[PDB]
Amino acid sequence: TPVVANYENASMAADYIKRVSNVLPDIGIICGSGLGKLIEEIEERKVIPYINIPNFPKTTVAGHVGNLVLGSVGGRKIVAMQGRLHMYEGYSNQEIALPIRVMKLLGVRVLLITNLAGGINRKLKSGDFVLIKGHINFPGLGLNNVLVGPNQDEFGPRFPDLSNAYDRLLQQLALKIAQENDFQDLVHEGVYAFNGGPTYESPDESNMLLKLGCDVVGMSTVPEVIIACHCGIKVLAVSLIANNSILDAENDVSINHEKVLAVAEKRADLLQMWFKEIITRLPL
Amino acid sequence: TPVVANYENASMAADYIKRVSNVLPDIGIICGSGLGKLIEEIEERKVIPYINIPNFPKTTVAGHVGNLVLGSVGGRKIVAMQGRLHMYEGYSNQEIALPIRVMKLLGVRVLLITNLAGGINRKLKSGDFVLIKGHINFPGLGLNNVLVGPNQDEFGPRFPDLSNAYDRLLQQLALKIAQENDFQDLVHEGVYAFNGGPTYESPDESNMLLKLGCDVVGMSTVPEVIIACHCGIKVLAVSLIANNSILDAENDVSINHEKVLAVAEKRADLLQMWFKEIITRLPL
Amino acid sequence: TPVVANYENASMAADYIKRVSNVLPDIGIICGSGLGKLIEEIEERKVIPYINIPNFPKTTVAGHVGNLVLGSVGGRKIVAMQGRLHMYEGYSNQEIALPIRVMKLLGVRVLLITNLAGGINRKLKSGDFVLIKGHINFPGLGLNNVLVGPNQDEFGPRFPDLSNAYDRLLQQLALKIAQENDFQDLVHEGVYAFNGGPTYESPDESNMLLKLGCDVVGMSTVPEVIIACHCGIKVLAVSLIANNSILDAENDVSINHEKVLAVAEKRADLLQMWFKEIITRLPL
Ligand SMILES: Nc1ncnc2[nH]cnc12
Ligand SMILES: Nc1ncnc2[nH]cnc12
Ligand SMILES: Nc1ncnc2[nH]cnc12
Repeated sequence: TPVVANYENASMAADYIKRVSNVLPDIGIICGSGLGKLIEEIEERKVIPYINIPNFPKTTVAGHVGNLVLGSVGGRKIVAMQGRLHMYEGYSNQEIALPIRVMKLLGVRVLLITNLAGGINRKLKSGDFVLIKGHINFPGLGLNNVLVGPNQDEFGPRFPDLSNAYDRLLQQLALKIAQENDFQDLVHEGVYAFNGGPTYESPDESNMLLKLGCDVVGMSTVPEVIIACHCGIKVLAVSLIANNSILDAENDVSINHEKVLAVAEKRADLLQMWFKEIITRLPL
Repeated sequence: TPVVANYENASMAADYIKRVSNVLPDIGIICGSGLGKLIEEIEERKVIPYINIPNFPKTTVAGHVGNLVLGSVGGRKIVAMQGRLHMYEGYSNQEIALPIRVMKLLGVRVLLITNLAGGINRKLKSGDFVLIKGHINFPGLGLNNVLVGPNQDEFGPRFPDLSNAYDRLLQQLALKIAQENDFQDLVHEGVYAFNGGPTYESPDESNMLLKLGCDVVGMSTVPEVIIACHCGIKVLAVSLIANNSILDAENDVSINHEKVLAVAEKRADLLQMWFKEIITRLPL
Repeated sequence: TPVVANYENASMAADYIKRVSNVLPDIGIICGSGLGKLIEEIEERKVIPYINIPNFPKTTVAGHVGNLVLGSVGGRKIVAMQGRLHMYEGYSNQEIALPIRVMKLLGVRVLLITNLAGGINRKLKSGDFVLIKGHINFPGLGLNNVLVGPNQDEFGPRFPDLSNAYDRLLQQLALKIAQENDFQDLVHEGVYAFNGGPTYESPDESNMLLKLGCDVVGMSTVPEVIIACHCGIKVLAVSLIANNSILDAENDVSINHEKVLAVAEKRADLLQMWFKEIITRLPL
């Protein structure tokens, strides 16, 4: 009744999308806030508002942009989510999962994701990038995993294994490209902690995450990764570090969304170029 | 309106059960998947589908077996749940609690529980058993405890103490019987971490649970233990170890439900015999 | 439809309150159970049952007292919540937040909060007080933060920073007053862990909280602190220690609500006097 992310409902959305554009995409992309410039450069693009697509989640309470964009990047066919859905806004498990399962039915085999996040590991500075190699899902441990509910068997198994959720060869490709352009000094690898949000982590929470072996903390990405891994889509996820929360606690410095967006502004053009090349070089 | 697990609603279920069978059970049992063979050996048994019992939770979305079975084991009178309710399927706190409170009103004084779980402690191997001596309830710490909601005063207190939830004399009895049959080399004791599920723990989550002093991790049992302790029912809970998740992470080996069920097949007959004897020897 | 804690709904409640009493309060207070004697000493007081105020949450399932009390303490104008709302009772994020946002619209600039809690740090004894200097919010990390949902922009920002949620000058004032009355030997400072509840922490959970750097654990206060910090209200929060859970685990001693209330009885008159003086000395 609130629309389950099942096979029938995802197929109705895919059918509408397929007859309004001619694109069969191979690659899906979800971009962090302030990091979406690539979506404006999509060639021969079709913009489809969420509100026009059967069974897509209602987003008018939050407002702001919400479109699916289809077209070509680097000669590859892609579908993009413009205006991300975050669980701290109150969206349900079924609302998060439906767009990813629609990507699957359209033919997406690889999903590329970027986000903004806080740095925990003392090696991370403002403006650095982290290739995510694993995660700690505090909502999942505490009975709010994105897959709680009946399993949708056509998409995947009841009990997924997440050992390979972050594709190893895609991490090596993203690192190689940073080396060819001489910005590998900005690129780290690390473990991502999912904090449901929307408050930033307190100083004592940051210090707990350091003891637990977390390198980065943020409020997104893990739900989409789990839905993708469930249905067999490979994932690359990159965090842009806004601040080092441990260092900020030692110096009594606050974090705010204005400072976050300025960091996004500083790195946006480098990230757009990086991901355009990753898309171009991605293995068939 | 979704049916609260209160005194009136539990009594209507108990009244139907009492007039369809003649069994006043003293012992309740909840068996892990693939571990239910004992329930087929119940003597002079009465099988009651959940769907026939007033106020029992609806389970048709998930499908598969769901019956209450009453009868005799080892000369003792028992009630069994055949087809367990798990919180990762989306059942509410009230749906989990009602069958246990029905057991209470029928006269159950001891609840025996088995499950499948992942090994964290490096001493545990595939096929070992763990007598649970305590737990870490990540859903409870994070506002999804099975008792969140109004308290049902006829069953127990607002703020239960869980210091004695896992009965010490029942652990010693289960260990004694393993010694008399010379399989005590398979039996450990340990602390159980509740992961809401349904994804298996990621490698970085497993390594966090090791740092936190957890010996075993699984997706069930803690909700039923808490409802039982609330209303004064003594508990014995045993985990069958499917794999050692820490060792699997070091060697890059995946876990899947097929491997889990094969372990259950390998130990099912030993576990049935063990629990039949525990039931026989249980103190009045 | 379950009544959102938005600007329009909070203003209707404030408007009713404002025309039934003549008090424009500067200070809000929320008192722990057994710790409410100060509210009976409020001078020229007006008692307003929650059930009479537009948009206030329904509390008849739990029963027991629920009033807002307005009047004067130490020459200062205050509003008190008599009968606290706890999230383990099943109240929603919107029900917790609405009374605090009503306090804001009435003119409250400082919120004083007391609670009962378990001691983790080995320096804490039954009957001690802890000035809270920071927190670890396990519900917030696990997608049950009090602010999950649409943001109410008139009250505060989408992503609050909690670095200064516990006002430093108010902690120094409360400590100074304990020194002037020679009971500073009872007063500590510490980090508070929020356990959703309503079961007390198990022995293995207590030992985990010790490893994570928590000094005290309880079932309240963090939700109200976060709503207050969101809308710019300064906070002082004090825990009264009922028992030391680590020492109790080593000696196999149970905790129960009866023992908790006896500790509250033993300290109630000292706490009332302390807070009356804090209220008197609070900076304009
Ligand atoms: N410190 C931080 N900076 C940016 N995004 C975040 N998400 C969570 N914590 C964050
Ligand atoms: N590794 C594992 N094996 C079996 N059951 C589990 N439940 C949670 N983790 C598990
Ligand atoms: N041990 C304890 N004593 C009193 N209140 C508590 N709240 C949580 N744990 C507590």
